[PDB]
Amino acid sequence: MGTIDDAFRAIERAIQAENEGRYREALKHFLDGGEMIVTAAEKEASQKVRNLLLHKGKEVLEWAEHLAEWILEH
Repeated sequence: MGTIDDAFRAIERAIQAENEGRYREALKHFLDGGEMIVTAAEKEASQKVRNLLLHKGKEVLEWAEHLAEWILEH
């Protein structure tokens, strides 16, 4: 498809894996999307959502890695 939403939908396969492999490098792909939400905030300024786009971006980025690593923690 080619959309940010895909990254969040694919995250399920990362945790569902429950193993140690390419899943580690797969996360890198998600981190790339994080810049998509930032660019929108940077290009802007006088936007109420711009504040949420960044806050939510820096969060989901650290969160996605938390659950993604869970596989190893298992």
